[PDB]
Amino acid sequence: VLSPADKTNVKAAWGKVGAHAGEYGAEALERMFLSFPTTKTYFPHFDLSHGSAQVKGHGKKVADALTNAVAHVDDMPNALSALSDLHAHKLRVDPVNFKLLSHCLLVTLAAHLPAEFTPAVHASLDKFLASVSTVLTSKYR
Amino acid sequence: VLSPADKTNVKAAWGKVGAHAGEYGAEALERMFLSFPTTKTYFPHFDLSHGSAQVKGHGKKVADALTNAVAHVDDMPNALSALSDLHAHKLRVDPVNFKLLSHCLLVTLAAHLPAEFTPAVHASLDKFLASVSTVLTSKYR
Amino acid sequence: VHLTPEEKSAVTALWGKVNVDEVGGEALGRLLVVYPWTQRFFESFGDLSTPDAVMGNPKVKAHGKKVLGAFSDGLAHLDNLKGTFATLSELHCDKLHVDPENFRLLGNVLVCVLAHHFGKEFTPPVQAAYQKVVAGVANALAHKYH
Amino acid sequence: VHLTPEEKSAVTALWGKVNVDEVGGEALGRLLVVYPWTQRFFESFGDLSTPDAVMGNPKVKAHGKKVLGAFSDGLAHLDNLKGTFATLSELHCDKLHVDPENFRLLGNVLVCVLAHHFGKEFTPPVQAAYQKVVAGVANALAHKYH
Ligand code: HEM
Ligand code: HEM
Ligand code: HEM
Ligand code: HEM
Ligand SMILES: *Cc1ccc(-c2ccn[nH]2)o1
Ligand SMILES: *Cc1ccc(-c2ccn[nH]2)o1
Repeated sequence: VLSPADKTNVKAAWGKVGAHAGEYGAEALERMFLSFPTTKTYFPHFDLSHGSAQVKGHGKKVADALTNAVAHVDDMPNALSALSDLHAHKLRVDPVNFKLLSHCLLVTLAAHLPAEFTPAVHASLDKFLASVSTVLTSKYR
Repeated sequence: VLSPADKTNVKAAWGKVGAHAGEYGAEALERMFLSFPTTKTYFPHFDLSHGSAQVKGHGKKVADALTNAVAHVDDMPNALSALSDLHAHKLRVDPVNFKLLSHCLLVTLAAHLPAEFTPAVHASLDKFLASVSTVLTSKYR
Repeated sequence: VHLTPEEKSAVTALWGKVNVDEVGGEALGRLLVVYPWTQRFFESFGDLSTPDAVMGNPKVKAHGKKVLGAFSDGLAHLDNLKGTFATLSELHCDKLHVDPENFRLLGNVLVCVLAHHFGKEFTPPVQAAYQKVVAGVANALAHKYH
Repeated sequence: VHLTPEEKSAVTALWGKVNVDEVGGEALGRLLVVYPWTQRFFESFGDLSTPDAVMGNPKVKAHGKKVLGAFSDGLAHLDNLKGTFATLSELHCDKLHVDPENFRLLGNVLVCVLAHHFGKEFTPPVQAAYQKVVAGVANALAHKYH
């Protein structure tokens, strides 16, 4: 559950991502695939080579979904319903993998936005990504 | 995130507890203290001997809070704010202990309500207790 | 794992009554239903699409019976769980890459199924003894990660 | 006991540039802030009531220095993490009863702190090598649970 300060922190920090959406999303994906190679098997037909255009395009999709989640932080089950259909109903992603990607997103943010990545903001971003992960891994229809 | 079916599964199953609230809550706590002795360290001021009057009365408070959670399943952060203040702000309970107690509550329900405890209802009850656990371990004020 | 002699007798007495045709399949089935992502390891088992389909699936019942037999073999070798399960640990860790938290979930699902089948006979002290067993089994399964 | 030779060279090279006086206090502090239930293990450390109080607490910084010393000990003995951390495992598991998921969390907070300080120098391959380090440390600290 996010506090008002959590929501304030997430909106301010994620707002600083801006045009770097696809870049940070693709970097977080690349960090996950390399650090935790078992995550690659959710993408058996992808080109997961370094710098692949497919992973670039996919990181953009992830980042944009997160921007959508940030805009709807009080309405995430409704807002992310189609993404829950995909990840929970069809793909049945193990929630441990959402912890891996969430960590890799925090690593990417810390590496690119050091002034923004304060302990309080780190804490709020972690809770936000945990909340997103719960929505995407739950079958609620 | 609970589906409409999750909610009706939980209301039907938990609604069978009835006048057994204190018996079942106390049993779930006893199962927890006996199976996972480290959980006792949150209750050092308690008489934790078996059949302890203090455990029996406490078990009733737990059960009744779950009954209230079931009634407020669509606004648990609001309904459970006082319990979050206790468990997250003051007691600082490690989330693993909520998994232990949730498991012991499922065991108690399976042992007493075998007709209620179908695979789908077991699934909804697990998601319900996990969501309650998240509220009680989150600092959102 | 260290059971008291009183715990060992209670565990053994309960396990001797276990329906070996059904209990293992109900545990594996509930795992698949309550934690649906575990279905990804069982793509060749056919219809897992609904709870009733999962529980009634003959491949789920047959495989759950093997699970139960692995627990039965652990019960008979509590002093050497690591060696009893070394082959299975290689399979589940090096080959299958099962996250070891899932070993713990399945052990606790088994406990719920035992509670479900035995009702009040599954007392808190009986459960406590079984929790030591399933923690011991799950740890042995995870050894090739350690 | 299994980093590749290239992973060992990468972790060794980066660790030579790590501020041993700061990074540990920063990692412990963020653990206490990001996962606030961990504060319960440090009742005697004084004011932990706000992020600023945690990160400014002298006892947190001083303890963080000891933490990081033990990580340094691990990095100097990458093929014997179990022996390097054996005594700490007894303390954390037998005595303090810290749930081993908290070891994994502190490991990943340390990775975030490394990322924060080194920026683009904390490349994906450098991170992947460090993920094996902190996983091994957490496994070693949990050994008395195994
Ligand atoms: C922050 C958490 C996550 C977010 C916001 C997210 C978001 C998305 C989005 C927007 C898509 C594209 C949907 C579409 O094309 O219509 C997608 C697809 C997908 N995601 Fe995720 N995702 C997350 C976590 C994960 C994780 C942890 C995994 C697995 C390790 C995963 C596996 C997949 C797969 C397999 C696809 C489909 C790729 C394909 O076949 O086209 N997701 N996700
Ligand atoms: C998972 C669902 C849980 C629920 C619904 C719940 C509910 C409650 C309730 C209703 C109270 C009494 C509040 C009052 O004063 O009126 C309480 C107190 C308490 N709870 Fe829980 N609780 C849960 C989990 C846990 C866990 C997992 C632990 C630790 C292992 C824990 C430790 C405590 C302690 C130490 C107290 C204070 C007892 C006292 O001194 O009065 N709780 N809880
Ligand atoms: C925790 C206790 C567990 C026990 C005692 C156990 C026991 C067994 C046994 C006896 C086999 C048969 C191996 C053989 O015949 O060579 C097996 C296979 C298998 N296990 Fe488990 N298992 C456990 C946990 C898990 C979990 C949690 C998962 C996944 C979520 C899993 C996934 C599998 C798979 C995919 C197979 C192979 C099935 C096939 O032949 O296609 N195991 N297990
Ligand atoms: C995962 C890597 C970790 C490492 C390398 C580590 C290392 C250390 C070291 C070197 C000490 C000093 C021991 C002594 O001199 O007696 C210590 C103490 C301690 N650790 Fe950790 N630790 C880790 C994780 C954790 C976690 C996750 C927690 C709690 C959530 C924790 C709780 C404590 C406590 C309570 C003490 C005693 C402090 C005191 O009161 O003096 N440790 N640890
Ligand atoms: C809403 C939410 C997401 C993650 C959490 C949490 C904080 C501490 N434990 N869980 O709360
Ligand atoms: C809403 C919610 C909380 C926990 C869950 C869940 C679904 C499957 N496993 N956990 O859903």
